[PDB]
Amino acid sequence: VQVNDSMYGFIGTDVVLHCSFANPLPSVKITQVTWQKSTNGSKQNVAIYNPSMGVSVLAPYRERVEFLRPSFTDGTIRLSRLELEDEGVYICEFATFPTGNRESQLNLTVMAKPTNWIEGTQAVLRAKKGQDDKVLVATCTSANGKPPSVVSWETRLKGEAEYQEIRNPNGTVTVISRYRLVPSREAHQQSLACIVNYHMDRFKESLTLNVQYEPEVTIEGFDGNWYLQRMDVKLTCKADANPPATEYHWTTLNGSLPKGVEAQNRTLFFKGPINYSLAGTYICEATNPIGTRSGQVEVNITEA
Amino acid sequence: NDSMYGFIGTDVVLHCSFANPLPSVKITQVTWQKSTNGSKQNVAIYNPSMGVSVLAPYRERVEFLRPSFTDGTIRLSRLELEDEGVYICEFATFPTGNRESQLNLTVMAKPTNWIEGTQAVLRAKKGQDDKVLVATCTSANGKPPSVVSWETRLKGEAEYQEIRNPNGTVTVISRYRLVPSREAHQQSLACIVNYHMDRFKESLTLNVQYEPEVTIEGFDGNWYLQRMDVKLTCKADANPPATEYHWTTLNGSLPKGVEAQNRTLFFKGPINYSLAGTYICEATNPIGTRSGQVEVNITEA
Repeated sequence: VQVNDSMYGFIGTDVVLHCSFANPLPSVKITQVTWQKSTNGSKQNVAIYNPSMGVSVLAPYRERVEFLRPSFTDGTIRLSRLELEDEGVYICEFATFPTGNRESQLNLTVMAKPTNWIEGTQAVLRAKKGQDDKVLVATCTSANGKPPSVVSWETRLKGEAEYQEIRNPNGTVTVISRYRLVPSREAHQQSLACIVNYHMDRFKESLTLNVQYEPEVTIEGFDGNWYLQRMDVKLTCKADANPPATEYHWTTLNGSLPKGVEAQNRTLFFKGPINYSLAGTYICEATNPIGTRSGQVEVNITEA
Repeated sequence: NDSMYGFIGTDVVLHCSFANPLPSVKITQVTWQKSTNGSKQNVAIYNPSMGVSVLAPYRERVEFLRPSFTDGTIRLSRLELEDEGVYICEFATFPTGNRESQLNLTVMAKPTNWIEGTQAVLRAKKGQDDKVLVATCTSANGKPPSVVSWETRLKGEAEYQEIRNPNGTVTVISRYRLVPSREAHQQSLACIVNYHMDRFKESLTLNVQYEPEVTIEGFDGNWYLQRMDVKLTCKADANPPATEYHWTTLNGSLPKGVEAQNRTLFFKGPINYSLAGTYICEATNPIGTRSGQVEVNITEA
């Protein structure tokens, strides 16, 4: 807010801090050029150039700071292998005689690319008719970023995202987003993508939900013409269920399974000539670990 | 963390020295700058190899006491308000870099004090519930502000006003108001201003005009049958003084023969069992008229 000059560089990288003495006169003799850092209400010395005694660099900076082209007018330095603790205000001061000192300051901000990942829930997801609880389904994390990234979601699911930002000791910020929804049949196998944006980079990872649900039964095998005397036709029970259906049981809307119709393993075979007596509604009851549910087909018997 | 205070016009010494001069460490230059605030301007420089340099506008006001590898102490002369600020003294050294010390300079000003009463003619009057201005105490161009207060047995309201002037000083003005009364007359009113343990004091004496308050004296417990030659005297407390005195009784008439010469009421010679009664003097003044009474007893005793 007091400084008009700001530098930014990523952890690990080098930045060039500039300082020049604008308007040299024959009168002004430049006595010494001093870089200092302040975190604020410390000033501490960084590097010095004296035209007559040479260059000094103080620790911690002994291997990381060096003047580019030391001169009566130039005290530009390079700071290498940038570290988070390098953040601060850097002051460059030209000591001159008899004209006094001149200084210029700048801000150094150190940036860090975050580490991003999506991880799904470790629970099993059940669609139950009872619970209307919003359950955790995926977590997207952007850790150790600086400045903080922006997290968001891309999905067709109707759910709720919570956000949490944590300032770490080192000044980086971890962003966490939790996606919660109420598990339903329509949610199964739906894609859920986590998007993370940092200084215009774009991370994206996807999950596919796995939601358990009780069976949704349909019966296939009845075409238009189950005409009289026709033989060897059958119905198959299609149980849409997660996990898959374990047991099957056939029955009719007019009592138990008749003679001339026997059930094995989810297909109902009608052995022998067809007759009017077999017309009716046939039912299949499929069972999985979640529950039992049923489906039917109206079977009318033709004459062709 | 280090603060200096000096008065306008005086000289102050701003100390700077280098604690632990060390074999390695070569002092390159010594520099004073004044920061007013967020700005650093150069004040004086001492370079061992090149000498001393004082910069405008200080050439005639600043000098190093004893320039040296380790002492940069200066004297700032003829202090002015505009000298307030933070002074930084920096030792440039090699190869250890710069070492600096700061101090705050606060410039002080002793205020100028005085009191003045109203030009108005303070006049007591029944029914006037209104407080009127009677003295103004001023402590002008002080810094920091002084503290103004009154010392009187009057029971009035003092208001205070504090004005921050462009130059940074502060004028303090106190106005003392009261409802004018007979008792307030001739009472002293003293403003007192305390500045840095100095105590200034200046007094006024109120002049309040009032309608007369009448008293009648000359009366004696025992008054004979036939005592001689006996007087009553009407002392009227008034300001300005009463100019007219008129006598009467509570039953209208002045019993012959009682002669009135003003503000004395002589009875010749014989007294009797008449000469009963209430006696009244009516005093008048530019305010005023008002009266007093006496119950007069006479027996053989």
